[PDB]
Amino acid sequence: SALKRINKELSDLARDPPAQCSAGPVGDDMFHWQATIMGPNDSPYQGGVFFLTIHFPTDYPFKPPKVAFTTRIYHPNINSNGSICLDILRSQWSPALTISKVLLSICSLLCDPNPDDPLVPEIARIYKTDRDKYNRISREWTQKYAM
Amino acid sequence: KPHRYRPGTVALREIRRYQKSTELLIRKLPFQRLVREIAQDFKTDLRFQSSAVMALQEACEAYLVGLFEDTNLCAIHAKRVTIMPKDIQLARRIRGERA
Amino acid sequence: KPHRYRPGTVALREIRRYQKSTELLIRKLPFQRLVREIAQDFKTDLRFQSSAVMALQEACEAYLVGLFEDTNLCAIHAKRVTIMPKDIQLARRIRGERA
Amino acid sequence: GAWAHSRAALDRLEKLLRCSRCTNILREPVCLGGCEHIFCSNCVSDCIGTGCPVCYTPAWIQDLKINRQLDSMIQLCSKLRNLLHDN
Amino acid sequence: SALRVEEVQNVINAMQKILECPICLELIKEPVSTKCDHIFCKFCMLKLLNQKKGPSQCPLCKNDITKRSLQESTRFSQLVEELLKIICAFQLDT
Amino acid sequence: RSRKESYSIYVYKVLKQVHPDTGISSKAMGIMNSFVNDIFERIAGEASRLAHYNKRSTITSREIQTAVRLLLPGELAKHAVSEGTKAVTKYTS
Amino acid sequence: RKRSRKESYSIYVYKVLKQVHPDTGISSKAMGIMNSFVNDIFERIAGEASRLAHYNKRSTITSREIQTAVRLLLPGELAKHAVSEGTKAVTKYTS
Amino acid sequence: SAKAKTRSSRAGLQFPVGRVHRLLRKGNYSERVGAGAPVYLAAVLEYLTAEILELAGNAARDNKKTRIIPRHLQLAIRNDEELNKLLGRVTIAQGGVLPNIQAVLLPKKT
Amino acid sequence: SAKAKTRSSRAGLQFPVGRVHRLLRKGNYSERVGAGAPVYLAAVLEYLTAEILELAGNAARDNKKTRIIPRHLQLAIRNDEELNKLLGRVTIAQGGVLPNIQAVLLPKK
Amino acid sequence: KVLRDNIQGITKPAIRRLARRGGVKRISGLIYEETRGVLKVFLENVIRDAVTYTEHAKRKTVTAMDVVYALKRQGRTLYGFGG
Amino acid sequence: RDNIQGITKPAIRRLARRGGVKRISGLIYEETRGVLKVFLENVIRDAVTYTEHAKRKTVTAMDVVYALKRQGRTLYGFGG
DNA sequence: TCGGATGTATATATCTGACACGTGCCTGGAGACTAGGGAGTAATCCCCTTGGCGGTTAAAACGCGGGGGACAGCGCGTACGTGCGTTTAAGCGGTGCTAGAGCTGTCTACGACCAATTGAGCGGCCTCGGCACCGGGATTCTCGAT
DNA sequence: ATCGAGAATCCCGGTGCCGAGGCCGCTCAATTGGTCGTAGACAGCTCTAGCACCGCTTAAACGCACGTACGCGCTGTCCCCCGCGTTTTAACCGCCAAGGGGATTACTCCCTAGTCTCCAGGCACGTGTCAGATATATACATCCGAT
Ligand SMILES: [Zn+2]
Ligand SMILES: [Zn+2]
Ligand SMILES: [Zn+2]
Repeated sequence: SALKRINKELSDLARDPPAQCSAGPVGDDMFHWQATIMGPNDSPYQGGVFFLTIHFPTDYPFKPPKVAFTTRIYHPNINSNGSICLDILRSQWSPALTISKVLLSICSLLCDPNPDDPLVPEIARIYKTDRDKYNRISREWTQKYAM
Repeated sequence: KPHRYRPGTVALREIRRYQKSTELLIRKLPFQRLVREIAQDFKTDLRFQSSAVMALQEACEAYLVGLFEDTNLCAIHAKRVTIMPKDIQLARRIRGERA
Repeated sequence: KPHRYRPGTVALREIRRYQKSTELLIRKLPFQRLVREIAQDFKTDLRFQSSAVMALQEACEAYLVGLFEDTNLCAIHAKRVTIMPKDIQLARRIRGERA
Repeated sequence: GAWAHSRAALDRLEKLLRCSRCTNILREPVCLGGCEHIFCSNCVSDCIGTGCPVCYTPAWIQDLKINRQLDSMIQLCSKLRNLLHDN
Repeated sequence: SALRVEEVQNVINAMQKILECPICLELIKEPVSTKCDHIFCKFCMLKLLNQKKGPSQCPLCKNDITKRSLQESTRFSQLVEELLKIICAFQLDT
Repeated sequence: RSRKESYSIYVYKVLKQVHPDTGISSKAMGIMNSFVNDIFERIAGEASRLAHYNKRSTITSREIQTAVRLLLPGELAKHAVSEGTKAVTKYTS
Repeated sequence: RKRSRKESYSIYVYKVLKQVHPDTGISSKAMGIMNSFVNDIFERIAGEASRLAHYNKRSTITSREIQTAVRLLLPGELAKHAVSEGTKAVTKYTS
Repeated sequence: SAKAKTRSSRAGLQFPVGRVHRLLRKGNYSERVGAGAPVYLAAVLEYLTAEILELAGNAARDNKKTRIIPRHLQLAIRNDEELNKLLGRVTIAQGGVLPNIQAVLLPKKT
Repeated sequence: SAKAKTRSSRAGLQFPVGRVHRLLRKGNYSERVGAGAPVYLAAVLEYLTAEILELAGNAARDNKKTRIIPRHLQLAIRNDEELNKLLGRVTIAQGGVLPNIQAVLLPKK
Repeated sequence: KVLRDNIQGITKPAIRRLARRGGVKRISGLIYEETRGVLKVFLENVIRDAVTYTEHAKRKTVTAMDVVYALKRQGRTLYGFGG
Repeated sequence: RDNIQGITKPAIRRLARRGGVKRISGLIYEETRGVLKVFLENVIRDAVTYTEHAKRKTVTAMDVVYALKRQGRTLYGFGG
């Protein structure tokens, strides 16, 4: 039934466009997903057209889906494989959420970076020490992989 | 060569069979004889209602089944799969039936 | 070199010491604080007689001592001398405190 | 005509949205838990000690939380009613 | 003119979003409330409850959901069929 | 002959309200009789010890209510008290 | 105002003590335990005899009911000796 | 409730209220039996019977039988949690047991 | 035996027979209380008390102490067999516990 | 009419079936004698009490209610045979 | 808050010694605190129920004794 | 991976007895009334519970070195599971007998109830001896050295 | 094997304190005497169910052979509790102060026991019929050897 849920989700996302982000399948295979987001200004990640690959379990929305970013992004958590240590995406996933919910939630997590649980050492360390140069380095990487 | 199931498969088949059903598992007449033998040592010339013997057999079978569950947990605790006399004795001691 | 008893001798000395005496083994004030904390979650603004707190501590210490005896038997059953979390869990299951 | 079908259709909704005491457009609806009954917050905050005045079911919760979903259906209905009157 | 009924469809678009399951995202099939007054379909609930051996967690706000704890509301079921009727008259008369 | 008392007719009534089609076998009816009798003894017995501890001499309703809070486990307790309170309120008025 | 009186089996246990050990005293905390023990045993026997008289549709707790309650409540050798003492006391009382 | 009808009906219950009153009087539980206790106790008993019968009916419908038998009662009581803790020591006649095999004994999956 | 005295001494015990009679009446155990029940019950209670006090007095003499304390009651109850079976669940406050070290834990040559 | 070695009438296959319902997969050869001894002790305790109720009513027939009362007082409450 | 931590590591070890335990794994201590808390909750829960029923505000020794009795942990020495 | 052999779930006719329902009646439940005592309410008092210093010091917390126990791996030889042919007795049905459970009637000896009364038992005071404590000395396990 | 140093434990004598055992005054619960309704003992009768027996069918118990999964012992490794010395935190104790509320007394009234009359709620009993057990026959899932 996760397939039927995502069909209505596509229909709901069709009848209601979200704020500067889009989604779609990976072709004609439904259990994977390709999406794009655009950079928010309340974050060091503006201007970066960010691809999101998403894999779903069979009992959506019971077990949580998983995501990956195809960009090497100067983020304290999002590694080179684009995976994010997100408790609401692995361990705290409530079956009432939907894809647009997590998309704006990660946009917020992009808006406010979290250096508490890191997966890449240098990004999070430079984040937790200096904000000006972190902003400088974050913006530079986003221009390279999006413009 | 004729067909033979490996040791242990039929045991699992029987577990599923007897946990699914509810019929009494001790033969009626031999159990009835045992009850009467024990009673004669307390008071001679007793008679039993037929329902009294059945009530005794229901209670006895339920007690032994419950005891075998606890015994199995003690065997698994010692990294064995075969229940042994020392497993029963430990279960009864902790239950408080023999202090 | 200074004197050192081998590991295990002092443990046996303490067993003999505490099985010989009867004084309470939990500190009075920390246990009293625990009782009051639990009670506030059931009903606010409760008071306790001093003898009521004493009765709770006597019962609690007697229960834990009895539980540790059963736990020791489970450890020895597995050919160990060190009690472990899985030993306590087995004892409580067979006693019927957690089904 | 003049959306007379809508008025009949709309009124059928509000006959389902009546206080079991106030019998009117129920404002700040609240259910005190333990039964199916919903009332107006004014007319039950007094009767919390005696329970539900229809079921006789005792009150289950001390406070009176206001159900947002039942809040939404009322304010939307008024806007729907106002728009359907073309004002 | 501007076909101001789009606001009417804006109103009806708001209708389902209060009267939709937050789990299986269908029309409320058979409503069931909770202590926290959250509404579901009692199939997505029993599909949520049987796989947990013990107290569960509310999908929206709170903790401690149990089969006994919930109760058959049947306050929105008749609301749901009303909403379809509200939509149905629209296409006939517009 | 001799006359016996039982909850047979009443248990069957409660059944036809929660499951209007399913019957109940004879042996199952015997088990329900024993269950009802057993729970009656527990609640009544616990209420009697309350009256004796508090030096009262009357099993009022609230004595039954405290006994129900003691015997039944957590979630069952919250429901049986509500059901009983509702019945007394409807009976009085 | 004067404090209400609280009954107890203190003096009777003390009499029984001085019969068995004519020189050994007993401390107050030990006295509370013996007092509580008598109360608990009285409750067990009495409650069992009540349940037992109600099974047979009787309305009287005779002495025979107490005898059967003792037989049901105590281990082997204790039951045998306690029944003997009870029967002795009742026959000495009535004669 | 103004009605001068049978006390069972006047309370809305199904269990008898006069009979419970008598059993509480003639039973030597106390000297005085208040007029509120039988209604309350009859209500509690009726509620518990409804619980067990509902669960048992579900199990019998699962096995495609339209008639509750002792096996269904055993299934209903043990699968639930609070009802199991209330009847922990009781043994239902003709009840069977709960089907479960310890995980260590199952064949060696790869 | 016929006499006009206290029912206790007439029965030859060391316990009240009147007090036990009143407790059996005002306890809701039954409607009527036979005239022979309190004597039987007082005798049984006295016998049990005598047993425990004899054993406890022995245990106190063993420790060279001339006055029973709770510790000695606990020893006399656990060491015996029938008494420990009768008071299996009871907990004696300030009672300690029997000295018992498992054999496997003991040192070895 | 005396009786002899009736407990041996509880056969090895019968004990095997009880263990199977308890979820036991493999059984040591020594279990059977241990189980017979355990079973006999249980019956003695119950029958002793049952007969004690029969004697009190001055009857010669042990009824089902007698057995039910004995099991109940041992904390092994039994449903299904009255009471 | 956090008053369960007052049952310190040496206190739990002393109780184990009285029970005849010679060697103790490091994880026992946290396990013991959890089991103890469950036991207290049950007794105190019953004790307060007696207190409320008597319309008192002080939990008496008799409240605790009655609560322990109905759970089959009969306690001698505090009345009853 | 793969085709056998085997046990299991499923579908269909059919036949029986257990279940659900109608009836007569009778005994227990409901209704009206009276009286008495148990419980609710008000006021008070003084017992004991909470709260707070401040000084001592027993006990908890921390760190460290190491040695003994937990645990995994291997192997060997016996105990036990599976299958089969044979022997035993359980199960069933039917029949006959009567021991004893169960119920009714009658009659009286036993226990409840009540008023007078008087001594056993409880509250309070007090004192001396049993026990706690401490200091010194004898001895007795324990460990490492051979 | 042993023996010697080092801690630990048991024994003994002197001192001091406070709680157990006994005495006394006094209230109130146990005892005595008489009366009276009825629970229970006992004889008699009925007839339900328990016991004994016998013959037949076949399901289950049993004794035996065989092969293999596993219980048990040995070895080796490493890591994690134990013993111990040092420092730091907070329990314990002796004391004082305030006032909450547990316990008690007096009063009043309304709630429940007891009684009588009346009638319908529920139970034993009898009867019809369909839910489920049975028996046959299939499809299908699973185990195991050999690839
Ligand atoms: Zn309501
Ligand atoms: Zn209202
Ligand atoms: Zn849903």
